[PDB]
Amino acid sequence: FHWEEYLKETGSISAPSECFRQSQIPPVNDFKVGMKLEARDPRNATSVCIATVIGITGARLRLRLDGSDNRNDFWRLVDSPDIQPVGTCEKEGDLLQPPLGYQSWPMFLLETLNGSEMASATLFKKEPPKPPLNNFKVGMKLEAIDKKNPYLICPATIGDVKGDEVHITFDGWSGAFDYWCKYDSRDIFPAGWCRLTGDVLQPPGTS
Repeated sequence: FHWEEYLKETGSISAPSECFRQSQIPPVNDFKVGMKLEARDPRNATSVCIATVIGITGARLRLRLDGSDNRNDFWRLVDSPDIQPVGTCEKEGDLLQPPLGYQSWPMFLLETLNGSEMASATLFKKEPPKPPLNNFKVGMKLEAIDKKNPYLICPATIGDVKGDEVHITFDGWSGAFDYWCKYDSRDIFPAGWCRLTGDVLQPPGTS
């Protein structure tokens, strides 16, 4: 896939990077499979749990909460506020929580981290600020995560704009998995993001 040729083919423009809540220069990802960190449970934002890096993909981490099975992994950018180095939870005066389905508690936390490599505090990058305005316009193209298959990023188009929300429509598909999101969502990126970060943009659908 090549954006320049695609934009020519579809007679469209890509949304300028200034529209997204993503750093102009993508954050580098130096995490390694197996590293330990702390992550807010995707089910409960008020709960922080010990997590392990299951995989690396572009500027993102495939994560799993220690103590749970491998069916609910989630993906987070290295500059996501949902992740932090081990010890942050306690430093902020809170207590680590068990993940859903978990099966003493203090000892588990000890054993699950013992001898493990903790992701360095420097690997967690600064969260990009929210753009002051929603400058997305109907017709602009971008790269968006398929929320039903998060490991995939696909070419999309802004189908509509209302207030602080934008309608993400996936090119080539029949709206099967399109979705609305805030303009400052961390799940959308400017054209060329996958190429810069070493990920792969899925080809558009065939319809």
